[PDB]
Amino acid sequence: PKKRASNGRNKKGRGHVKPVRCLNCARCVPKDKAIKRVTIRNMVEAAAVRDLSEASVYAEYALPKLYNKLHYCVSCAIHARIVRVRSRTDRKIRTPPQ
Amino acid sequence: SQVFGVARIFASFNDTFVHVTDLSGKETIARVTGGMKVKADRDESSPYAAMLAAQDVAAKCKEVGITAVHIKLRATGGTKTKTPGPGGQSALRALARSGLRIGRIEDVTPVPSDSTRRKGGRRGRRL
Amino acid sequence: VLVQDLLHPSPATEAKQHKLKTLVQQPRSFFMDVKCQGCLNITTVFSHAQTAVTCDSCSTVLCTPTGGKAKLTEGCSFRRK
Amino acid sequence: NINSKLALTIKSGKYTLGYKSVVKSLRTGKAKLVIIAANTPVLRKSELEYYAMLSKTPVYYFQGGNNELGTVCGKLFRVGTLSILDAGDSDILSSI
Amino acid sequence: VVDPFTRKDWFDIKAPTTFENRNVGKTLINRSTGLKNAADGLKGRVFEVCLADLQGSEDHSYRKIKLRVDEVQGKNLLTNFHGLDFTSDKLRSLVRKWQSLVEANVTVKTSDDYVLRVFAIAFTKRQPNQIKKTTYAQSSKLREVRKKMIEIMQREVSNCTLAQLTSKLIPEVIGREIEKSTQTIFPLQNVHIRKVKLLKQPKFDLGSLLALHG
Amino acid sequence: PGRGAPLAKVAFRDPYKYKLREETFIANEGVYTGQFIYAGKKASLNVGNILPLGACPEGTIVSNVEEKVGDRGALGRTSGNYVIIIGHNPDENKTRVKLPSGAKKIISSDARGVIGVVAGGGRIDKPLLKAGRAFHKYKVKRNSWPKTRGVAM
Amino acid sequence: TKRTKKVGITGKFGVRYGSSLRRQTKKLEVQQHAKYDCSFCGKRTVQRGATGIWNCKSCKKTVAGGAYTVSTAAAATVRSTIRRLRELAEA
Amino acid sequence: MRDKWRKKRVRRLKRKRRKVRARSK
RNA sequence: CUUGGAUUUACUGAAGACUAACUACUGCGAAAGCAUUUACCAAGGACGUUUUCAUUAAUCAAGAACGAAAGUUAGGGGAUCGAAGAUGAUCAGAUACCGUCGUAGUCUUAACCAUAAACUAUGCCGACUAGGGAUCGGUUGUUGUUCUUUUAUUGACGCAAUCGGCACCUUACGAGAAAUCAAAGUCUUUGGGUUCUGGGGGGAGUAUGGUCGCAAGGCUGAAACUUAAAGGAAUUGACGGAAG
Ligand SMILES: [Mg+2]
Ligand SMILES: [Mg+2]
Ligand SMILES: [Mg+2]
Ligand SMILES: [Mg+2]
Ligand SMILES: [Mg+2]
Ligand SMILES: [Mg+2]
Ligand SMILES: [Mg+2]
Ligand SMILES: [Mg+2]
Ligand SMILES: [Mg+2]
Ligand SMILES: [Mg+2]
Ligand SMILES: [Mg+2]
Ligand SMILES: [Mg+2]
Ligand SMILES: [Mg+2]
Ligand SMILES: [Mg+2]
Ligand SMILES: [Mg+2]
Ligand SMILES: [Mg+2]
Ligand SMILES: [Mg+2]
Ligand SMILES: [Mg+2]
Ligand SMILES: [Mg+2]
Ligand SMILES: [Mg+2]
Ligand SMILES: [Mg+2]
Ligand SMILES: [Mg+2]
Ligand SMILES: [Mg+2]
Ligand SMILES: [Mg+2]
Ligand SMILES: [Mg+2]
Ligand SMILES: [Mg+2]
Ligand SMILES: [Mg+2]
Ligand SMILES: [Mg+2]
Ligand SMILES: [Mg+2]
Ligand SMILES: [Mg+2]
Ligand SMILES: [Mg+2]
Ligand SMILES: [Mg+2]
Ligand SMILES: [Mg+2]
Ligand SMILES: [Mg+2]
Ligand SMILES: [Mg+2]
Ligand SMILES: [Mg+2]
Ligand SMILES: [Mg+2]
Ligand SMILES: [Mg+2]
Ligand SMILES: [Mg+2]
Ligand SMILES: [Mg+2]
Ligand SMILES: [Mg+2]
Ligand SMILES: [Mg+2]
Ligand SMILES: [Mg+2]
Ligand SMILES: [Zn+2]
Ligand SMILES: [Zn+2]
Ligand SMILES: [Zn+2]
Repeated sequence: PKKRASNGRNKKGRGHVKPVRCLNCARCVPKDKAIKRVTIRNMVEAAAVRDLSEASVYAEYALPKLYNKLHYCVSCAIHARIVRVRSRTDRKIRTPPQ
Repeated sequence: SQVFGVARIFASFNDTFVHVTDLSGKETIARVTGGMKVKADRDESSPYAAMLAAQDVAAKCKEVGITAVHIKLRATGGTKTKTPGPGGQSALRALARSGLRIGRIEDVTPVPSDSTRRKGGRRGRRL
Repeated sequence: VLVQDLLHPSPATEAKQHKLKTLVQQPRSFFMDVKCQGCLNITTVFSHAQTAVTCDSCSTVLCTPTGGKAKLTEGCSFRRK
Repeated sequence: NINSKLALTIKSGKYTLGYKSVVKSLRTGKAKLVIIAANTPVLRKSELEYYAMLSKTPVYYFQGGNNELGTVCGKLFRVGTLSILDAGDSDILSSI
Repeated sequence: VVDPFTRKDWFDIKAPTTFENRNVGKTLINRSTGLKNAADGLKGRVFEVCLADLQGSEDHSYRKIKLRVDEVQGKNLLTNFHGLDFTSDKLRSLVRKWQSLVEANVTVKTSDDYVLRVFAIAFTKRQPNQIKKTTYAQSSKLREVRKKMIEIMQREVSNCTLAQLTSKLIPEVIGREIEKSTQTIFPLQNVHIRKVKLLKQPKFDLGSLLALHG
Repeated sequence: PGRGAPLAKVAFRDPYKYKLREETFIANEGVYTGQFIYAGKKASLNVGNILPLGACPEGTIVSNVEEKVGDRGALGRTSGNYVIIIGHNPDENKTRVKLPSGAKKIISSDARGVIGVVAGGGRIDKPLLKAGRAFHKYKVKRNSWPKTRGVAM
Repeated sequence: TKRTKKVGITGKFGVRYGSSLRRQTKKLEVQQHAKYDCSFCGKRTVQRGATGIWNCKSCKKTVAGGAYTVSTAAAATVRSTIRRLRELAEA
Repeated sequence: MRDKWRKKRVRRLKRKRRKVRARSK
């Protein structure tokens, strides 16, 4: 039977969406279907943010961030626990996790 | 004040390059890779190998007169991954803890404005 | 609402309806008498005019057509007929 | 746009089509405008505008060839040049 | 076997007077020998230094300047402007979702015949009283803004020499004028000249260059 | 006869004595009878004009190009072929061009060429279909056809 | 009536030379015997002489063209490219 | 077997029948 | 692949592709599809309209136009990936998955092909039946808001209506075997108009004839024979080299 009303993608009123390659396995996946996560991480791990600030030649220099947008296909994301299997009724919930 | 070089760190998932040049980048001062510190291929990109590689780089810098460096970290880029390898974080901390002074830090990963086909095929690499 | 006076809708709610969706369809447009500031000559102008109307005396554009109602130029006063 | 104005003159006014009629119409001073096709030979062109300079007649240079000038006038033949004798319901003379 | 660093001679890099802290740093090259002079193989080098370093202030931390050496006087290197660029992280921090990104570029030559390509970038501004999630501008307005960018960069470059323009880039004169000039089109934020490239240089004039070094 | 490219006969005046000089140029496509041909350093970029290589910007399509200054045309003379100007070296007065074989050549910037593509192109697209057609083709070229295979002697 | 279903002008060649050579010949041989529009007088009276030679019967102007068409695509591309490059050079 | 490969098997087998029948043309 | 200096580094140049980030349960198109700027060319829906014509219309065998990718023919291009092929591994075996090379192809110009899970597995036109909040395009009334420029005749934003779209949320009058459905409702209380298709499972989209195609193949399309099930949705369990 039909498992999801959205067919696992985000294509409505559209014929074709150009594909993207998965970061993990380089599989061609439609842009609307890919599981996308935006991550803004510190470029230096919190253990080294002190000694690198002390080693800085600049007083009060702010470390730049690392901006990245990751694209995954369905097999990579499920395997890497980026998304998880939800119950039949819990699948419908599409608000971001709290 | 300080005498700056440029530490061009290329951290892939198979190796870690610690490469210090001058300001122009046309003159190479020290290039120690994580593969020169281990005899196993599987840990050429290990954080441990990158730390040893950075210390050898820092030691070479001191005897030439380089007292501070700017950091230009990069990943493989191109059609491949844009996140830096595990050795890039260790080589930066090792350089700072070795008495070398740190200047500007920048990510200089080459990023296409949409470009060539990536290896692996349509169905990806099946594992 | 099961019981409702369809033959005598409230004139307030009747005016919010689309022009084709009233009991009897009726245009919301009208005709205006336009006084340009320069002179005084009655000129009948449609509210939703599609033409750059010019008064006979001086060849000055009175209004510019838009998507909906025509826009009267500055100094031009209108009175609905 | 100028084509729409010219079509009305052909429909309502008076005109002559062709090089021999245009030169005759320039001699008599009955021409209000001379229209020359883009692919008209330059020698004929530079001669038509010498007659128009003498006749004191403005000249409009059609952008298409004599194949396109003929069909604008509603004709099934080629028109290398034409003269407008009477602009009628149109306002082509006021638009050069 | 030979330790190639025994034959290196150190030189000092001097920035033009348009900046404040003109002592950029030091470089090295193989020592001048009979066959090859150190001077000729040293000119043409490009140094990429942060604009915050050339001015002290951290407000220029997101711009980095390329300096091209084209005259050597003993141990001093006389550099010139070679290009402008933003840091990668600054641009990535400006490109958010639920908003429109607009870019423009134009090729234009200065008064002294320096051919440049100048890249402008801007983003739609969310109004203080705005309620809707996204801030999108209609494509017709974006075409007018893009057109407005191009005619401002063309005007403010062709009317001045490269040195005055360098003094224009530091305070975002062009970016502030674009923001002011597009107020009646659409509210804008983060209007920046994010990159400048030198394409073609005029015939070398050492005297003109020397005036930019004191 | 013997050429795929048509030839153009162009009449010039003699600058020093009262006489007409008829030249035989290779016709570029688009050149017509009665057309004015301009030749020299100051000639304009029009089809059929003869210009020095330095006066033509990159990407200019040119034919009958001089290999050496004053040899009156050596390169790109057959039907459908041409030379693309790749770039200039004004300090050494040299120009880089791309030849019909795909080779890049460096020629003096004073060498001349004719603007356009040699007329008659697309000739090879049609099969000859007959031995007689090749016989008539080589009847006005030279005695090189037909060829006996060396393995059959 | 319609005399040949598909050979057309290549019916003069009978059954010889192979279908691929005959249909490839037919395409290019219709073009070389066609009448083209004259850019000078406007009539469709231009016909080929030898290869590269296209004459107009009316105004007697001869223009150098392609082997089988009055103008090739490469020349048309060069004509607009030269026109475009001419505008920049002459401002 | 897979429906797609069953179709390919028959397509290749249809090809053989046509070539075999052509012998007695 | 590397002391014949690889990999790396800075600067420079050349080729082809491709247009990241902005990019969304957003837009446009009959569908396939469409994402750098500008210029040119001709189109298009919606909205507005006290403009115009008056049944011109709805759906449509036959027949046309278009029709992803791959593929065919001939030129041109051939950066990157990469069928075939070659190779290093793995394995009991592995012609494969993984790794390294790589030819057609991938791009383009002239023609062919006419097929895709070409999907919404859901024909089109018309009417009605229920609430709600968003959003795109247009129109009409109106702000403790920001801004042109100092304000308007700037533009943005805010609040209401409305027509049209892409969708979404709730309910079930109602439908259904259920999964589910604002249509898949207004169907034993059975009839608004109209086009196409199916009749247990296989054999089989097979054989044959016809027709289109250069070919690969496309369209139309049986019979003999065989069988009591095959299948759909859901429930419990069992199992899973799935998650918590
Ligand atoms: Mg399932
Ligand atoms: Mg649509
Ligand atoms: Mg599709
Ligand atoms: Mg699709
Ligand atoms: Mg998804
Ligand atoms: Mg490795
Ligand atoms: Mg390695
Ligand atoms: Mg080792
Ligand atoms: Mg492979
Ligand atoms: Mg797996
Ligand atoms: Mg005529
Ligand atoms: Mg405006
Ligand atoms: Mg010769
Ligand atoms: Mg012989
Ligand atoms: Mg032989
Ligand atoms: Mg032979
Ligand atoms: Mg013998
Ligand atoms: Mg007969
Ligand atoms: Mg047999
Ligand atoms: Mg090297
Ligand atoms: Mg949009
Ligand atoms: Mg883009
Ligand atoms: Mg049909
Ligand atoms: Mg295709
Ligand atoms: Mg195709
Ligand atoms: Mg193809
Ligand atoms: Mg080919
Ligand atoms: Mg290739
Ligand atoms: Mg490869
Ligand atoms: Mg293989
Ligand atoms: Mg084996
Ligand atoms: Mg196809
Ligand atoms: Mg689908
Ligand atoms: Mg709206
Ligand atoms: Mg009111
Ligand atoms: Mg304004
Ligand atoms: Mg405006
Ligand atoms: Mg039955
Ligand atoms: Mg049956
Ligand atoms: Mg059978
Ligand atoms: Mg056939
Ligand atoms: Mg039984
Ligand atoms: Mg089941
Ligand atoms: Zn993947
Ligand atoms: Zn008036
Ligand atoms: Zn003619």
